[PDB]
Amino acid sequence: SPRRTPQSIPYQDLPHLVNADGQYLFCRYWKPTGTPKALIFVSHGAGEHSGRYEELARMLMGLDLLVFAHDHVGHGQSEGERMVVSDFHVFVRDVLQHVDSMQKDYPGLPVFLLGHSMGGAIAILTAAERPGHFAGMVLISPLVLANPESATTFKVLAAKVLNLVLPNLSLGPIDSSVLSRNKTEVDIYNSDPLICRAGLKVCFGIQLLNAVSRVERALPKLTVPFLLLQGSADRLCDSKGAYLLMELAKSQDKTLKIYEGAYHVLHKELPEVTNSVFHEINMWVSQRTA
Amino acid sequence: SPRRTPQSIPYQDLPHLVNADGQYLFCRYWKPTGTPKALIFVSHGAGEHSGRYEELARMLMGLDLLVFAHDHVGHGQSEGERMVVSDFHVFVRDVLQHVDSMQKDYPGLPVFLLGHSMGGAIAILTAAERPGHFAGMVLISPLVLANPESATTFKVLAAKVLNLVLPNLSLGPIDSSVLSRNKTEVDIYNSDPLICRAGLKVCFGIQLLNAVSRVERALPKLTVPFLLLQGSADRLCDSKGAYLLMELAKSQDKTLKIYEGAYHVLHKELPEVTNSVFHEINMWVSQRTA
Amino acid sequence: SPRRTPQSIPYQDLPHLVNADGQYLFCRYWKPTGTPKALIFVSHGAGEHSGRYEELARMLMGLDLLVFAHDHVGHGQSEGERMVVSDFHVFVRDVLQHVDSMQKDYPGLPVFLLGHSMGGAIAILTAAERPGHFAGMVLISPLVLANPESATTFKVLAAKVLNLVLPNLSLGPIDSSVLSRNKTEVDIYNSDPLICRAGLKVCFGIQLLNAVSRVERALPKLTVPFLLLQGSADRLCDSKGAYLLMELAKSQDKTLKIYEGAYHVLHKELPEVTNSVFHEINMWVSQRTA
Amino acid sequence: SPRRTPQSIPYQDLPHLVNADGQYLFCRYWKPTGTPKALIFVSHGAGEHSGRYEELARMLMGLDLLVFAHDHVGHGQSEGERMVVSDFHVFVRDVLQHVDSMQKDYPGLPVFLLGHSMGGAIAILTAAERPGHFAGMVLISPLVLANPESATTFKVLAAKVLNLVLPNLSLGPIDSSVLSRNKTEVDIYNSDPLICRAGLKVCFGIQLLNAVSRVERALPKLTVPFLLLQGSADRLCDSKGAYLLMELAKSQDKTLKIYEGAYHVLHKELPEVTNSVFHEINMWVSQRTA
Ligand SMILES: *C(=O)N1CCC(CNS(=O)(=O)c2ccc(Cl)cc2)CC1
Ligand SMILES: *C(=O)N1CCC(CNS(=O)(=O)c2ccc(Cl)cc2)CC1
Ligand SMILES: *C(=O)N1CCC(CNS(=O)(=O)c2ccc(Cl)cc2)CC1
Ligand SMILES: *C(=O)N1CCC(CNS(=O)(=O)c2ccc(Cl)cc2)CC1
Repeated sequence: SPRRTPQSIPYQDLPHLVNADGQYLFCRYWKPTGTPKALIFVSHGAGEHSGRYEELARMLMGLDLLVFAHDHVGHGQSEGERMVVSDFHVFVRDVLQHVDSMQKDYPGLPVFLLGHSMGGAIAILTAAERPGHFAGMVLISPLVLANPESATTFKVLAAKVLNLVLPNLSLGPIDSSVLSRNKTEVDIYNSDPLICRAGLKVCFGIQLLNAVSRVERALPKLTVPFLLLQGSADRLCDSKGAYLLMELAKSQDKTLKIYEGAYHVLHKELPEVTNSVFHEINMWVSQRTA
Repeated sequence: SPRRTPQSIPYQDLPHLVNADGQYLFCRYWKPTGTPKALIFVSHGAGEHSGRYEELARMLMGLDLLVFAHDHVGHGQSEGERMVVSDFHVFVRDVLQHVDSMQKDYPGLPVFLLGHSMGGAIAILTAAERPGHFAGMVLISPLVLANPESATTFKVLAAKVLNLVLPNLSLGPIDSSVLSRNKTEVDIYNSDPLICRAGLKVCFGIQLLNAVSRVERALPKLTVPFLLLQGSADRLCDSKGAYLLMELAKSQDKTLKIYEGAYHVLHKELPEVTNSVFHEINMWVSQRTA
Repeated sequence: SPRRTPQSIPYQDLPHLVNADGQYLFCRYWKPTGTPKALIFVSHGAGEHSGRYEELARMLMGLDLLVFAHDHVGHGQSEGERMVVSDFHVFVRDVLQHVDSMQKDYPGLPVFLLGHSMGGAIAILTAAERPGHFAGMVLISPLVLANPESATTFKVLAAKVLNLVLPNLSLGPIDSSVLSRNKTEVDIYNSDPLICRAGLKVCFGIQLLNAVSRVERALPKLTVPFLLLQGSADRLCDSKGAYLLMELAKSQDKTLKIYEGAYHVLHKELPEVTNSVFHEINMWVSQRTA
Repeated sequence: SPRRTPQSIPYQDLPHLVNADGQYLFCRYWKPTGTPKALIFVSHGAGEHSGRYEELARMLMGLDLLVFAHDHVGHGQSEGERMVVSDFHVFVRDVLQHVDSMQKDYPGLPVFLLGHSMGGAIAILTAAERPGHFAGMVLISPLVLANPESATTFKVLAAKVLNLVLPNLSLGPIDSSVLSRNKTEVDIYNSDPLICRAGLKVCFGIQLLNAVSRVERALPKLTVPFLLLQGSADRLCDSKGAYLLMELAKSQDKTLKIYEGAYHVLHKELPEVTNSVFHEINMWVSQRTA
């Protein structure tokens, strides 16, 4: 029985890679028509998947960059129990494998990282493990701070307790309306069968917290250049973390753009925001490439 | 500001009633063309709503029965925080008010109860509080026993603990595929904006457990006639409870029909099951009416 | 088999009374040689017992007051599981029974209350239930406030959790050196076989907390006259509660005496403190009696 | 300020050693008058101390064995917070240091281990780490199995929970009457100011559980000869563990003696038991020495 995606598609019929844990990961690529000037890995957030970055990737591809990605373990078309991971570092390790693989085929090319939410945390931790290895990082409402509301020192304590007693315990529920102010995208979001909307599991929320702790420790050694995109009304990733990221990161090349009133999914928000986001990412990456 | 449904429709524009807690409840009616031979209240399950019984109600209406219902508090178009109730008895109290109201307009008419899942528990508790008052009860995979898997003496203990620390804590996630084997209805189920699919809250799961405890105590005094419809593969309401209901209830008029392999939502299952269900309910109620 | 004390002495051989719960309570009396001018019930603290007030009682007896007492349920020579009570109010109820019994034999006589620690809480709650019934109250480092250290909003939450899971769970350990600065009495305290030094049980700590809550609510209606004796270095009953008691109680006749550096057991502290305590209690009660 | 024992005696005035954690441990020695035929380390149980083995040690000394010991960290006259240890292995590590020190001064001499309760677990783990290094082991009601009553899979789970929330949380209370049937020794036990009777702390109970887990894993590789002394009525260390120890240990030289009705502290039990214990230990060790 050939290995198949959680949606029953055989892996031999799709682009993929096998991780250190022997798990198949669904891969995605956007190769420019000619010799690429640089490489860029896209890191998606929790529950979502790599296919959600189709248009963003097509814009980057139009700049002559070889865009690539894969669905994190337990996500999209990749193997593994939905939204669960032995340890958060697995996400980083897998990213490095994919990056290391792509760099071998395209030697001497600069490598950028693009991450959103949990994807942002992964990106930060990826560069933090390889100082001076990446050319730049594009962060869209990255996970850097614990929800001052959804995760207080008390709720974290309780979650840790649940982890010992009811680890497999699934939580919830999160209103998809806090993702974007664009109703179309909210519907689109609820219609995606590759997305996961089954509420954060206990053991996974712990990992998410591990991620934030790790990111905070990493910041004093983060030197990679970055573009930080954040919305003021982000109820998932508080803008407080964005300002803290700008302050605590040691990077010499760091930019912050705030979108007043915007929500979480900046790249899938109101046309006026999405347009600026796409544009800003374009200008930023363009200047850092040649 | 006139009171409006959770979906923003003013209550003065829909049939409704105001409960003892001063909360508006959305009402639904199916009045036969001529003098009704009997009355029948429909009690929906958790998360769902009264509109889901359109066809079942139309069949009953065709038998000359005045069908009526309302969305339980915190459900459908009724007021109240989604899937929460101060105490389970509130559901019963409200049913009695609606029944008491309808009986006043149609004196001397017999009154039946139709309940599914949590709705079944409510029905049982309603008749148990008014012995010899109802003519009959139709139960579709009623809530009578605690999930031997989802709620063991340990998980119940943990839930009770969570109730003290994280009461407002929402849970999850429940796969909608365990509801029916009919894919159309599963999609239909996920498309209903009146239905609630945000995972069982902690404080509410407690109430659900209160319900089961109360039902067990009530059974030794339950004398109302009933038709019990249950599926063998029900992962929400184990068939064990059905057999126990047949054995522990004191009723002199009690019937049990098992649907081999069928799931939870019997009235929305495979055509062959739904057809028999509708038919059996028809024959059963018909014989008890004149 | 005639009922015997927890130490195996038959109750028919000692002064006693039987409470509403059918439990035997060991009684103690100090009757003046002639007609008593007033009655005074002594309420001991947790773990300890009525025999610990021998000398204090003998001084009061020398003032022509009929002193009386009994070991609270689950204490000293009284029946009941060590340091456990269905509800704190039981302590109050039993006090009233004993007071009501003694008043019948000595009609028209004024009635005072003397309480220490938990005994103080009981005294306050006793008078609060019978406004204008008692002539006065003598409070020695009374239980009125929750240990700002041993019981924070978090520890209380945890205790409540333990009450559901591990109610019978016994705690600990409390250093007897925090009771008094007088080493002799500390040794004396550890040598008493009637005293309980087995650490506070979970279910009992809850009751203790109930007591504090009840006392706080009662204070706005407490009108009984009182003498408040408190030590600055009391690590069991923080002096903060004493000042709060002086402020929150409505009594028109309220006095506070602070013993600088003194510990918990004021009546069993350094000679200089104990001497003043005995003296102050003497003067205070004397003026209120005739 | 020279380091002093918890009882204020300077360490320079007593025999001692400094552990790997820089903590002072109170040492005790019983050196025969002439060249010793072997060495024997005594491992005391929880709360107690090395001085409790005075007579046992004097008997062993009379057999020409160099007896030695030290109070485990957080015990007796040794430094460290009462009844707490970073990890159970610390106890083993310290034993090896003391053994390694003594062996250097007395090269080529065989080395025996004597342990009671928690002391027995330490002894087993000490030999398990150094297979074929010790000549023999004398075990008195050793800690090998979790209290089927005081520690069920549920209570262990709860304890682990407490470890995360209330680690410093002290427990209780343990009736000293379950130690021995000899009332004199029970009094003696309660009179010892070097003994600890402040109830088992949460973080420490965890370690105790770690110990049992470790012992069970070690048994399949335990080859050291041993004498196992156990009482049938031991409520602290169930005799079940003794039989399991006899069965699960791989040792070729293993003996078991059961004392019918006897309690925990076999060496401090009824004269008839203590006499046999001392005698049996004498015969057993004598045969294994020359
Ligand atoms: C982006 O992909 N995300 C998903 C994860 C959320 C919440 N992360 S967190 O605030 O660190 C958190 C972790 C664990 C719990 Cl239980 C609650 C909150 C941020 C946006
Ligand atoms: C019908 O409407 N339902 C909804 C409720 C389920 C589960 N009820 S239960 O098994 O009693 C339960 C109560 C509380 C918890 Cl946390 C888990 C399970 C039955 C079908
Ligand atoms: C006087 O008799 N006492 C005994 C009781 C103590 C502690 N009472 S408390 O601070 O309300 C408390 C209750 C429950 C817990 Cl678990 C801890 C502390 C006061 C003096
Ligand atoms: C000998 O020294 N002892 C002291 C320790 C006891 C109990 N040990 S246990 O049964 O493993 C246990 C560990 C932790 C908890 Cl919370 C309860 C019981 C055996 C004799």
